[PDB]
Amino acid sequence: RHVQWCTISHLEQKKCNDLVGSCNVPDITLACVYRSSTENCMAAIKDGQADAMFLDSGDVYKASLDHYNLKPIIAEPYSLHRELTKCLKHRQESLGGDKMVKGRYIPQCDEKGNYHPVQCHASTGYCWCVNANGEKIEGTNTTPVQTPPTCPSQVLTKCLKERQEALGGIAIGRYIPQCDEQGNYRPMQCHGSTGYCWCVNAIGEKIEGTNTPPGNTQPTCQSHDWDTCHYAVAVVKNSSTFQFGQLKGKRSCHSGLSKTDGWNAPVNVFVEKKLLPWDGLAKGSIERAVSKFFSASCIPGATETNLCKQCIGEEEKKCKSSHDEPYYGDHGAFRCLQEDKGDVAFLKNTALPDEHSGVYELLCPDNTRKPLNKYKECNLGKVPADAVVTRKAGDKTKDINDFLLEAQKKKCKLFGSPHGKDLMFDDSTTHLAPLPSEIDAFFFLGVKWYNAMKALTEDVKLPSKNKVRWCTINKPEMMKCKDWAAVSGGAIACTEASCPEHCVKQILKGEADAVTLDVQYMYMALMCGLLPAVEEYPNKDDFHPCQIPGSTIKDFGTKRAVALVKKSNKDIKWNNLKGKKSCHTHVGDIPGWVIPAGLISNQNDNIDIESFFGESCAPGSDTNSKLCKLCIGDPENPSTRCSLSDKEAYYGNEGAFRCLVEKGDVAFVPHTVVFANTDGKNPAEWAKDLKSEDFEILCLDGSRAPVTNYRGCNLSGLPPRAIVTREESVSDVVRILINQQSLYGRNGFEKDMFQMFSSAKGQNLLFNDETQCLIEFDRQPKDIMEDYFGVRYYTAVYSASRSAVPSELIPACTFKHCSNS
Ligand SMILES: NC1=N[C@H]2[C@H](COC(=O)NS(=O)(=O)O)N=C(N)N3C[C@@H](OS(=O)(=O)O)C(O)(O)[C@]23N1
Repeated sequence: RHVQWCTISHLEQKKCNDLVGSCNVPDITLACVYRSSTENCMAAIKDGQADAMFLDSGDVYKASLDHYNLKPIIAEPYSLHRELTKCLKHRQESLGGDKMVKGRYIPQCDEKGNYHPVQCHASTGYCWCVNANGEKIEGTNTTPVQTPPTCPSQVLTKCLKERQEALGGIAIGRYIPQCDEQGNYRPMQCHGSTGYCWCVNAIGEKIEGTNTPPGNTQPTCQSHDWDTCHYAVAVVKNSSTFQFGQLKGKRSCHSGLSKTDGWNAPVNVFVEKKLLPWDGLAKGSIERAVSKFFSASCIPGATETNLCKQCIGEEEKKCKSSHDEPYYGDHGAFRCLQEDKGDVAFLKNTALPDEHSGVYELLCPDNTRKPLNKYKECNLGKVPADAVVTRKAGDKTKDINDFLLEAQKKKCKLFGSPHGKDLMFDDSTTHLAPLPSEIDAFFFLGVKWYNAMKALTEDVKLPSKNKVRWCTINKPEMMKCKDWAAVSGGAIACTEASCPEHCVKQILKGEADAVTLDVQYMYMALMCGLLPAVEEYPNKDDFHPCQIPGSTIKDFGTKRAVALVKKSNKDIKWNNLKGKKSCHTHVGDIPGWVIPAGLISNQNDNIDIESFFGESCAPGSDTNSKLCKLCIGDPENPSTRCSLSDKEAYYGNEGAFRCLVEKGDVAFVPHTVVFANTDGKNPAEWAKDLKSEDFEILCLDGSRAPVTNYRGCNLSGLPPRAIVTREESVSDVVRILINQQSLYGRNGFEKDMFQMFSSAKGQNLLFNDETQCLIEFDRQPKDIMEDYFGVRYYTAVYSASRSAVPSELIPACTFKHCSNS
């Protein structure tokens, strides 16, 4: 196994070559491939000449476009503010679940708010070991008949870990970090031998401008600093006296044309302050307008002559996006100011001097100047993290992650070098961790910074707030949507994707505006930040909420999952279904499987619904399991048993009701199946005048109820299907869809020209054909999960937690960003 690292300079290739010698990662060999600039390396990676490089967030965006097709895979974790610990968050969630779902696991936290390494489930007496995230170490479960397991201690905090490491087995003459009672870093740190002191934030990163030799006054250190985003700054010497608003005509040093801190951040502010006569691409290129602003500059990678005049690279190296240009990058631009080739340098806080005292200070955009350690209040914006990138195909992602994880374990010299600063990686880097597997540049940079860097390259025509771009998941849907657009007078347009999750992505990225989602995609949509705009109202018995919008809705008409038993079976209650014989409509059904499997899992320590029951029928399971024993294949015997077809006599709503009456004690079905198959409503012989007053439903409190009281004695009601959009577009989509409904709904004034809720092109296109109308979602002041799902369903299926991961998109779309206001 090989990893080929692309380097951009002779200096960086030197450091990479040293790593090949010094860093011994078994199973994976590093090699180094030289190219002359950042862009030549991007192309080398695209072409397979190399596998990975580290990119500034501005280059991350550039590499993500079709020219190069690279994606970020590894970056340093950062933090925006202090958060609740995980254990305390989990406690709060589960205590907010549905109290009628009895016997749920409530985590046990310790005096620092972490998980006790032994976790227990009160109602079952089972204990197990957990990791720091509170996730069960599988195979450590012990039963109440046994003593609690012996679980290893939790991993130490960063500060306590690095303290114990530094001590080895007192470490004389070396820094030993000082930790607070919570095990985080004390704000002030001192070197126990040199006498120097400085400030750190809560995770131990140094605050620049605070390093203090002994005998001097130290700057005040802020406590509880969890904002570890990097900030773009403008740095100047204290011997000059201009302010930010007087930058016109000065000499400037920039980290580089493609860097977010050297280009995007300052240009963004130059434009917001109208220091720059530029606003759109009709006014020329931004680089040209900047060329008219400064007199001479060093901006590596530029083409305008004055914007390279101040660089000092020899011959073809001059003004190259490469360390062979001595003024390239953050520490290059600072050097350019130091040697007085510029009056101001544009870089980021992590490249500022460590020492408090000296000739440098910060130029604030509000036309004041402030000390180096005040960058959080004197900056040109937070900027995104930087990242290691590879091909979008990801053929080398695992080898790159393995190598860097193991090199970091062995403490290889990744993050400094005698040959120079910021070679291969930023010298300020401390750890590189893998990014979510579905991350791309949009989700890594965040919509705000992504749009901001797009905005400097093209005129981004924002689509109209009076048009809803509907996202379709198959060709018949697209055709029905084009017919809607033709009568809509421009209010409706169409986009095409392959599945609902890709529609969610398009809505997030501003390529579409709305889509109808089945219940099973809503957790993912709500977790990514979309909101229900309107919902499908399916109650055929009441059209009043559809006639007069805004009206009160007595019953929304959604199905309610119930547990169905015969009145003859007086001994069975909810609390004793273990080992009984159960009938499921099929594996994957929500009212007959997901809702029951969720409740069994929450009350029995995730013990399989397979093992929970005795002999059952659940079409879709493997034919050899105890979930197919009750399954009667086909009356016309063929290889049709436990099958996902009407071949299986026990498949579906009515089929599970068969399995109950024939050979079973309980069936999980919607509340409608019994009424559709009793009172002689089904002609078949087995339901021969079978009486609705011959069955009951099981309540979760151990009681029972006649099947007519499904409203207050159900496993869980389902939520309606929902039309979701971005938070800011809810009001638009509601207004447009309600107007369309008055024209083309079931009582539409123009229903002869188009019908929203049916079609000849197929079934349930865009909306479900049984929809009565779309009802605006009345947002309540509670968690959106509880608001949309209802507490019962949220608890039953997701444990009332925001931490389930039904889709691998969720970790990408919830990734946190470094954006401004
Ligand atoms: N904000 C809000 N509006 C409701 C409508 C449906 O309204 C009924 O279901 N009507 S009703 O007559 O049957 O109550 N949409 C939802 N997805 N919800 C979930 C339900 O959760 S519930 O609280 O478990 O019903 C709800 O809260 O109603 C509701 N939450």
